[PDB]
Amino acid sequence: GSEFRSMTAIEDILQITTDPSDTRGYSLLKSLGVDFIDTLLLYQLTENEKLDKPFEYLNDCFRRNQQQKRITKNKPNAESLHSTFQEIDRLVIGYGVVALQIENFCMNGAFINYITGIVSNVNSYTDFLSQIIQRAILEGTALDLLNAVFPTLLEYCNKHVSHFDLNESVIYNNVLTIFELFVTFKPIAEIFTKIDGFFADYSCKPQDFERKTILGPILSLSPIEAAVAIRNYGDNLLRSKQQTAMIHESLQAEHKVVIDRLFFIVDKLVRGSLNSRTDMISYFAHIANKNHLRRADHPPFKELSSNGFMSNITLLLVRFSQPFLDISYKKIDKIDANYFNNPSLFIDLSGETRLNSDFKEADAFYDKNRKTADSKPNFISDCFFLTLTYLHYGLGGTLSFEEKMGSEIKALKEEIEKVKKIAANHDVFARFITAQLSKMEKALKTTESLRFALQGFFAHRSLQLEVFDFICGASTFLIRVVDPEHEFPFKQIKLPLIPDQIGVENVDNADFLRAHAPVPFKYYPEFVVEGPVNYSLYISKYQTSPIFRNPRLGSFVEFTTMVLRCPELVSNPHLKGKLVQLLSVGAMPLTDNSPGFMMDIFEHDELVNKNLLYALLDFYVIVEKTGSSSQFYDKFNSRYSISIILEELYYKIPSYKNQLIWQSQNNADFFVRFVARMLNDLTFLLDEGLSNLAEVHNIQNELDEDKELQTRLASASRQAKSSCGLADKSMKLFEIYSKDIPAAFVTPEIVYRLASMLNYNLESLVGPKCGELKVKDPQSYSFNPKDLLKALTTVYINLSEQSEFISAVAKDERSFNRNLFVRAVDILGRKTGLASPEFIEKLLNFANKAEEQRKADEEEDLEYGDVPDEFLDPLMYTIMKDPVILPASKMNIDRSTIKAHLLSDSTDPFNRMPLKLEDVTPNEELRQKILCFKKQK
Repeated sequence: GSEFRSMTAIEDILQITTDPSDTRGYSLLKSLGVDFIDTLLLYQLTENEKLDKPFEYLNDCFRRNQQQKRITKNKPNAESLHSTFQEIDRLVIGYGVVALQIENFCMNGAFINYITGIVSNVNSYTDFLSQIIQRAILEGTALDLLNAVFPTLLEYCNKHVSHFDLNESVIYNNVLTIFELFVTFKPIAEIFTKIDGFFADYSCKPQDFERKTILGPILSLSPIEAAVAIRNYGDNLLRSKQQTAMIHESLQAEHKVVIDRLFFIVDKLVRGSLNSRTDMISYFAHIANKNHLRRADHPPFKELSSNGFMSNITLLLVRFSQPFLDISYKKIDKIDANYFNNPSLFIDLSGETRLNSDFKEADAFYDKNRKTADSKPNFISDCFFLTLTYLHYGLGGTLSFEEKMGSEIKALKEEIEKVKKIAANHDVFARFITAQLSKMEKALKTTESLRFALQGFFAHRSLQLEVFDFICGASTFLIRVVDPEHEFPFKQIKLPLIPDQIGVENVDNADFLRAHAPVPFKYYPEFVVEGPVNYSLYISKYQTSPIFRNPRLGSFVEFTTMVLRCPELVSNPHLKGKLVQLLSVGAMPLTDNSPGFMMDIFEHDELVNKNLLYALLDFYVIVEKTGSSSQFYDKFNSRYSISIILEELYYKIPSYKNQLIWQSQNNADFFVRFVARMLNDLTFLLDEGLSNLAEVHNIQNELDEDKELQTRLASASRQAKSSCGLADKSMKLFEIYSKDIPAAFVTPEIVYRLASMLNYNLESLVGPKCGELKVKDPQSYSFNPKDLLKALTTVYINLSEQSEFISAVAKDERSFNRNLFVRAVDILGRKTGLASPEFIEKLLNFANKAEEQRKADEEEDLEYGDVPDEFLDPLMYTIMKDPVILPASKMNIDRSTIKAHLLSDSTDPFNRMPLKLEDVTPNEELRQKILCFKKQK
């Protein structure tokens, strides 16, 4: 009849009949109408041993029932078919839910098998699952649905695949699909973080975070995973830049999609509920808290999370932050500056060096804040600071890992070549050496493959741009934390924060500065500044650096300049050393000889151009008083950098050239402090650069204990290139500067020392000291003797019409001899870079005027020079009667003279230090000779 059309439709949907003779492969059951289909089902699922895939079945049913409809509605007869089509949907989905809720309610297979099927062809369980989910939430039970499909998805990703990575294109892509599908339902999102095993096992090792944790496997999908790296590049490491660049574009494309989907998933979880996003922060916090050694010198790699894993989480956190740090800076208040005021609840700051303070101080500062709430985890700002801690330990850890690769590869190739030369006679030894060699080759492949993979990741513009932008945004935020009246970047900031030390000549400001450092900023963890700098100096080597002409550079260049301007902000000089090195990268002229990419900001950025020059000159001096256990060559590398910036700022930006000159006239004490250090260093630089250079030969010599004999030669040549380098760059500054302000270089405290330094180096450059040196390839160590001799002589010439200077050069007994200038011309007449002969002529004029004056004094003495100089008063020039030793300068002077000087001045005539005619210790011993002389003769 028609109550038949029902029993018939139930047959073709559930594929099961009752007549032992059916013309179709329907299951026969053995042991009503539509109240009988619940019974039919419970059987197919708990009795029929022929059903190995209960779930794949329930889905095919649901799948056919939904087709019976797509054709039953296109007919006039379609009514009693609704009474049934409905009870199907009620029990197919209703059971589909028990399948994924009760471990083994089915006859064949368990959770693992069903979700394995789902993962295989996911687009076919999409509708059914969707319905199973809705069912779950409406009926209450949903956590149970999750505790069945996700811990399982984890076991599947770990044990039922060979490797869950970017190579299993279908499997990972489908596993993400079931994450999205499942998490786009908000009632799930607000509960997701409760799933068994969503957190680390409190005994779980950091390498397993991305393995035994729910979000583990998918957060790791990335192209900088060894497996992917060798599959894609280890394939042919000899391919061309074109083909290489090809696979890079490809992998980049794939990664952009995976982090976009990765974000999508965690964003839904963050929006789920305060309890969820808080849990998301805890999860990420714990991962970071236990991966600090990722940033160690020799990281225990197999005991730490993967670079892919940590790098992705960084890109993610950089996105949850993008909103607060957009160029309008309107939301910049949601980030609590006092974040570090109370003990932390997530990021573990124990053992974290702070900007300008220490443990006792930070711990104590916690107490001065007892009366405020401890647990007030503002998400917005936990996210921000977690991003910074990840920028350091995650991205920072990854970037350092690749920077060291070239040097690793060199060493490996050398090692295998050594091993390759061994001749193993005995079969067991021959088999041994081959294994040794084999393992080394495998290591090499892994590294070269990884190097390409990693290179394609930092060269992935789109992604790196999100990172630097975060940095620039974070910069602006930190400036506001320093700014007394926290209002930057709305209301500008006034530097210096505390008046500059006119009296900077005191006991290590170290303690004074720390005491006057900004109340909140001083307690901030150091990584907040190291992270941005390390990354920035790093990606700067990339053709696609995000930093290049990025419209937000100013925000960073400002923060940098501020730190370099107020010594109390960050105490670590090694750190500020990096900052000054970055600035030098943005000063270097493009090969188009056009201004560095940072030159424009240097010139027009209000904050920058007002404090840059001063900061550089003050820091040039401040690094001297430092170093920390052979962190000795930092002060010189920091100066090499400052020099570069100084040389360029002077050539290309009148604005700065003016400030220099100004500084020298309106603040000579400060400008002299600077040139004085540049002067001192120049007395020995060329000397040791020359000595380290002699060694980089005494070592290449014994090369017809090597291991350390070679690390010694590599330390020697580095100190050479570093010394000859600063030498050349410092002479250029004396040349350049003397041309416009010769007066500044003839002040009493600089002139005599300046003359002696010049004659001394001139002696080196013109004689055997440089003339016998036989270095491999000069240029490699920044050693251009002839170019340096030119900057030297040009300096003489820029000062030659300064009486005091020519006088000094003439009186320098130690190393002045006109002949030196002679052969200086003669050997400047070798390579043609001598702006001569008008130069070679200007030089000889000086060389003679000096010789003139020299003889004038040698005779002036011989004739009217009886009374030995030590018996003469320094200010009255008469013979001394009551010799007395000043104590502040050890200068001898007549009782009468100081006594008479004192009447209107209680300072020492020479070195301006207070005193009283009492502190003046008489000098009898002297007045002794002053008699047997004043009498004898």
